[PDB]
Parts: sequence; C-alpha cells; structure tokens
Amino acid sequence: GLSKEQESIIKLAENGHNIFYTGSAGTGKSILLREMIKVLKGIYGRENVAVTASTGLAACNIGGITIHSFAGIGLGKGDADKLYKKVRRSRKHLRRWENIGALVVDEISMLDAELLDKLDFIARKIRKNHQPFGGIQLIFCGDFFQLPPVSKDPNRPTKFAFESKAWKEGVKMTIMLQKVFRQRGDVKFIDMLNRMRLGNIDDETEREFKKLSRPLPDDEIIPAELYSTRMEVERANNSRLSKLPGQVHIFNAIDGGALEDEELKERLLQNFLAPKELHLKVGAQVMMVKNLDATLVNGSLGKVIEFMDPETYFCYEALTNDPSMPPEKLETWAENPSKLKAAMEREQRKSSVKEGFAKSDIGEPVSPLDSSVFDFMKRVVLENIKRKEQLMQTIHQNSAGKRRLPLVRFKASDMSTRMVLVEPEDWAIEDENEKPLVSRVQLPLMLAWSLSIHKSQGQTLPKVKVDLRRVFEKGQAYVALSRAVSREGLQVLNFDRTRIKAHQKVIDFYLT
DNA sequence: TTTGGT
Ligand SMILES: Nc1ncnc2c1ncn2[C@@H]1O[C@H](COP(=O)(O)OP(=O)(O)O)[C@@H](O)[C@H]1O
Ligand code: ALF
Ligand SMILES: [Mg+2]
Repeated sequence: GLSKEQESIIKLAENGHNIFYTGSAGTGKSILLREMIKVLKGIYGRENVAVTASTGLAACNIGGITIHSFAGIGLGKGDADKLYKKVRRSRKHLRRWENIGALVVDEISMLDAELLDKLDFIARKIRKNHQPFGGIQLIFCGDFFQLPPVSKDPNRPTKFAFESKAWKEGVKMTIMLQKVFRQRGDVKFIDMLNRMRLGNIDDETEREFKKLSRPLPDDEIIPAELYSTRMEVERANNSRLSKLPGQVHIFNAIDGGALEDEELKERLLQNFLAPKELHLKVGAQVMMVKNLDATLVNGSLGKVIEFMDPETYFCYEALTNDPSMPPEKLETWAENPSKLKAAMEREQRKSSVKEGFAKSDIGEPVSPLDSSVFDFMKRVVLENIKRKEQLMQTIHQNSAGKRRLPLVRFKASDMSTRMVLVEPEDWAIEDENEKPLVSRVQLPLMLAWSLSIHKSQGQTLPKVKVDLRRVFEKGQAYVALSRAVSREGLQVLNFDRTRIKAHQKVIDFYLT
C-alpha cells in the first residue's frame, strides 16, 4: 500500500518532466522510485531507463547499477573533455547514452557537482543535443542533510549536486514527502531523529539517545553494525567471523608484476579494497565488490552456502535442479570421475594466474560439506535414498589439490535468489602502456555484517548497532542513527552532541 | 577518516 503522496509523484513522471523529490530519511523515496522505474520503462522500454545511484549498494536497493558503472566513466576524476572521449570509445556505453529516455539517480546527496556537469557534457555531445541533459528525463532522489559527496581534500569541499550548472538548468522545483515510514511506530524516536537532521540535540534528546547505549537483545538475530571508517568495520566483521562456527577459509592474493618498488607499492597493495588475505566461513554474509554481470553487481549481498570446486559444484547443481534425481546418475560421476569432466566441460593470458589461486595442496585434507547444504532435500515416509548425500561427499573429497571457491547465494533487488561460484577477479593500476605495474588476484567479496556509514545510506536495519566514534562529515551521525526501525532495535555508542552538526551550504539551499 | 572502475 503506497501512499497517496507517494503515488502522485509516480504519475508526475508521465509528464516527461524532470522531477526531484526529497524529505527526511526513511520517507518512502527509494521505495516509490521502484514503481516509478516500472512506469518509465513502460514509457521508453526496459532497456532505456538508466537506474543508478551514488553508491553501488544504494543502487541495488532500487535495482540498479552505480552512476559511474552506467556512464562508462570509470572513477571519472579525469577532464570533462577526457571522460567524453572515453565513453564514445565503448559500444555498450556509447549507445547507452544514445538511447536512454530517463536517468533515475538515488541518494543524490553524495553526487558532486563537478561530476554531474561532466555527465551533462557527455549526455549532450553524445546525444547530439543541447537541452539540460541532451533531453534525458532526470529523476533525482535523496536528502541533502544526509552524507555529502566524498571530499578527499576537506579544504576543497566537494560542491553538492545542486551547486552544478546542470542542476540549475534542469531542476527548478523540489517536491517533498513529509510522512516518515521507517521508524513509524516510535514517535518520540522520530522527533529525536528529526532534531538530529539539523544539529538540534537538546539536553533531553542526548540523555534519551544515551539510554540507547545498552546492549541489543542477544538472540539468533545477528545484528548489523555501522561504523565511520573502514578499519572499525573490517574489525567488527572479523569479530563476527571469529564468533561464527567453523574454520576460516583463507584466500590469499596473487600479486605482480613490475620491478622493485616498495615505499608505497604495498601502501598501493593495502590500498586495493582487495585484502591480501580474505577470510570466509559457511554462513557468513558477503557483498560483491565488482560489477560482474547484469544482476551481480557491486553491492549484491549474499550468504556463503559452502565451498566447492568446479567439479564438486557441477554435481551439486545437478542435484538442485533435479532434487528427486535417481541415485544412480551420481555414482557414475562419484565413482567414475573421468566421465564427470566429460559431462561437465562439454557445456561449451591471465588464465594461469587465476589457476594457481585457491589451490589446495595435493595432499591437504578436505573438510566434508555441511549438512546445511542438503536441507533442500529435507522437505518423509518410506525410503530415504539420500545415499546421494554421501555420494556428493565422496565427489567433494576428490577435490584434494583442486581449486575450492565459495558458493554464494545472493538475494537480489526483487528477492530473486541466485547461486554463483565466486571465481577470483583481478585488479590492476596500469600505466599509459597498460604494463604489469601492480596486480592482485582476489575474491571479489567482502564481509557484510558491518557497513561504513556511507554504504549504510539507503538501507533499513531493524536490529543494528551504531558506533559514532570516528564520525567526521556532516550528516554521518544522522544517516547512521536513522537506519534503525525502533529504539528497541538500536544500540548507539559514543554519542557526542557536538560531532552532530549540519552542513551550512544545505540550510542555505533549503531557504535560498 | 569516506565513494566510485571491469
Ligand atoms: N507506502 C509505504 N507504506 C509503509 N511502509 C513503507 C512505504 N514505503 C516504504 N516503506 C518502508 O519504510 C522504509 C523506508 O523506505 P525507503 O524508500 O527506503 O526510505 P528512504 O526514503 O529513506 O529511501 C522502507 O524500509 C520501507 O520498508
Ligand atoms: F534516503 Al534513505 F534511507 F534512502 F534515508
Ligand atoms: Mg532511498
């Protein structure tokens, strides 16, 4: 049941008119966007609405890719003129600009004007036009009192989206939803959150937020944890991995390939987001960090089911697709593993580097599969003929020396679940000659119980812990505390009335 | 202290 106000903003997009809506955290913005994305596709075709957002996880909430990933601009720190020449040299991305009828963009507060103007320049010169965006309908979404775009230099403040040429050209009104939905039970809580949107903590709200520094109820509901910087996040994801039953599976990065520099080259190789050492467990929660295909993108969340190799997986897949299979078909690949590679790879320079990656030793023992992974056959009267359960296990044991890789179940935007075997991807910073300067093979997965407050923006975390220990940018404490649905579900550490203040540029916007 | 690429 969408609200009347939420429904009208959807209709309004039938105008073709650029619309920009807003309203404090958790008002239904990104939900109604989902249905407006349905009508904009029904107007220009599925393939011609660009559904993007500022951070790849926030993109998945509305079912789409990052603004950079759609645009083809990479990081887009380059010259306005430069990016355009890069986009036009990619058929996929060129004709993507040629053909789009809408650009939906959610969590706009983290878009920086400098980039919007670059995208405007690209949208025009490619679409051969001079309208606001080469005439693309803009749907803009968010709350500017939440996180601003990331200022690397904090003595060049990064010029929020509305400071741009392109915005003043194409946004000449703001709509504003006012009813709050996320916290909708805890009314005092909402008022407490609203006076945090501005920096108006009083003597009483502080005391009431400090009452929330108690411990979350301890049950099997694993709580989400939000911290300011990536260190405390990484630390709390391990503090949860250590608490999870089972051994860790260490995945060690493969690194090359230019001559001897080490003053920053490992400052370059810690600076990859691809840890030199990635630990996982069965039942862990991971998030993809590389755009890999249409529905498996940076910001997909998943839960590791067990670890397999290709061959042990090809068999496991067979059984999920025929869950009442005759047990004979298995023993043919169980006890005749020559004919398994027969049936498997009949289905169709960097290949050797990702070969030696995740290679168990020729003799290292092989922990058997979990009995969790056979619960799908566990819907019960007469004849249990899961000898098949033991059969798979024998197949798994043959992977001694083979390449064992985490089998993840991902739950997509539309809650469509999809299981993939996560091969390693590779990262590289390359020169003008593309030379092997600095390379790293690694799994494109991160643990996802904890999130930086930035990646936390967009999500609803019913049970959540918040540690405002290092909060630095304006809005950061608002975004974090505003994730929780109830005070019951919330725990807050290190409350500091003075590290909670609002950006002046934005109050100026909301009144000039 | 933070995001973003294939
Ligand atoms: N029409 C609605 N009625 C009831 N609850 C809603 C409605 N729309 C959204 N919600 C809930 O409120 C929360 C906020 O929705 P969302 O669109 O993410 O807010 P935000 O505006 O901050 O992006 C969501 O978790 C959603 O479950
Ligand atoms: F803008 Al939001 F949760 F998507 F506050
Ligand atoms: Mg939203």
